Amino acid sequence: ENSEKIKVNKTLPYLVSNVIELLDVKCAVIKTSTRQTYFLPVIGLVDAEKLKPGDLVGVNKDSYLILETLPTEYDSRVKAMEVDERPTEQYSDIGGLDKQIQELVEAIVLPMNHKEKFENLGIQPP
Amino acid sequence: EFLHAQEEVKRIQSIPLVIGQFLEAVDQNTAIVGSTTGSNYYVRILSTIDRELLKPNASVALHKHSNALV
Amino acid sequence: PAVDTAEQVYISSLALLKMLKHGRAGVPMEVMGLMLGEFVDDYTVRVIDVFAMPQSGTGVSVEAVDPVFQAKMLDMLKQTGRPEMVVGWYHSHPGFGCWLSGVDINTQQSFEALSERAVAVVVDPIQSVKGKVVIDAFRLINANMMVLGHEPRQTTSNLGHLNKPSIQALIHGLNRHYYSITINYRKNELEQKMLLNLHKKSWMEGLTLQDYSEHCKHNESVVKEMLELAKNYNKAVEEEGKQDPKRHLEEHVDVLMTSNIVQCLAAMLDTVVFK
Amino acid sequence: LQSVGQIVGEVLKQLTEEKFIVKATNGPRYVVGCRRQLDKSKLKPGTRVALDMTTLTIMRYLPREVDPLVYNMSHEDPGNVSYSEIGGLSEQIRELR
Ligand SMILES: [Zn+2]
Repeated sequence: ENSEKIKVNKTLPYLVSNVIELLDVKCAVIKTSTRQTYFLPVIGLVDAEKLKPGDLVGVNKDSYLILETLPTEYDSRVKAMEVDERPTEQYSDIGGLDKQIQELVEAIVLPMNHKEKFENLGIQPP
Repeated sequence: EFLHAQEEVKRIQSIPLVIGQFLEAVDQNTAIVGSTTGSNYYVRILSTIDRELLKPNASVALHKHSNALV
Repeated sequence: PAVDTAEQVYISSLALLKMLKHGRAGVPMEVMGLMLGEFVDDYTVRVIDVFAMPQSGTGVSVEAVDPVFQAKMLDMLKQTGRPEMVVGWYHSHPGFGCWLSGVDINTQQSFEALSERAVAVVVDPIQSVKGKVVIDAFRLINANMMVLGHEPRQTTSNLGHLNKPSIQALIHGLNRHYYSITINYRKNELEQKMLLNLHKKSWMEGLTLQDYSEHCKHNESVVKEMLELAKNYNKAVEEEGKQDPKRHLEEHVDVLMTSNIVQCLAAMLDTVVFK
Repeated sequence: LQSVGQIVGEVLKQLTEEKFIVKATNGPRYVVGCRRQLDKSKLKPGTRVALDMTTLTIMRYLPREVDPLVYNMSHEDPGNVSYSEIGGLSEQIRELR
């Protein structure tokens, strides 16, 4: 019963908001997406150890208590910069550039692949 | 009854009150004020306020709900 | 048949106090609950007690009135000295005026389904800043019963037209879907003398002399204002905007006079009484 | 869940021992009073305080804002770099130290 009372009290228009430094008298300060700051006598349904400054929390649309912890969102353009299509041009499709191809591969792919050949030497990979 | 009424008049300008800036007066019982919310309003003046204090940039306090200059 | 404009909803002091307490606790969220009372007759409805509905995520909706909570609450109050019926439901509109939302109309319709006399009561907690108690009561207008059936409340007396509706309610639909009902606070003795104890001024403070240093400060400062004032009187009599003489002289003289008389008189009584 | 958040705001001139001018962060300027029991001397111009969002009365003067931008600007890993890893700058290291 207590959990379903929480559930009915967890309807989600959330006011996503940033966390600011926590206080003792364990309790949090919130800056809303509407650029107004609140203090919470108790943080809410999330635990203090999870939260941290500059976090994204979904709070109650009216009481502004924190009741959800959110994955950080950078920007729509930044996500648009991410490659999802994964293009297909092969290395064989590149002509004459074999030395440049080798340089780029050894600089980029090898640190991703192994990291053992570099660490066995102690060098910082490029 | 007049003591009661004057007590109510005093009770009008009790905290909380929103601060704003005084614009030029319109009539003896009203003036225009721009609240620190940013918005401007045409508001009745509380008759208890001494008029000489009303410089055209003075900081004043208005009723939180009715914006009444009090 | 029809209801009349002289219909009076009698709110006792205890129910009224519980209404403001629940409203001032629930803000910024609204709060709802069921009023306990009785329909004594057609021309008035009495409420004597009220209790709070636990808050939920449904807002103030028909969903919010919990059946098992209401049944348990009614049963427990029945075996404590109040087997009243639910005459209606109160409600809180924080900040916004005493109007009725569209979601606030269907719930009152559901309450009317139980009893046609079931009134809704809306209480603004924030706007009740001071001894101004901002509260109103509503009952639905049954569509056609106004559209073609015409005036929904018989005007048999002048008791219903002695109040002015609030423009906010007219914007939100007063006299079109719901009509207001005159509010009457049926207070009585043994309930007003108790409330006079919040500021009673016990005889302990009745016979104190305050502090002579502070009273000296008041007297001296008021005297400085007297002289600064009488300067303007001397300037102003010559005349042949807050005219200082009348207003400020009468106020300052009254205050100083009464303060000094009270202080000296209390000092004399304490001198003669305390050995 | 029953609890309700309080409004943060910087404070200004203390008009009397009870009436104060708070300024809610990115908000209006009010005149408000401390609740009943809080100290009044420490309530000086420049103290972050919480406001009850029904009467705006002062309660719970907070220490000061950290502004998580600044938190990131402090709790950032600088590395394990020691003076014995910087080379050829001995005079400049002496000056900086
Ligand atoms: Zn409503």
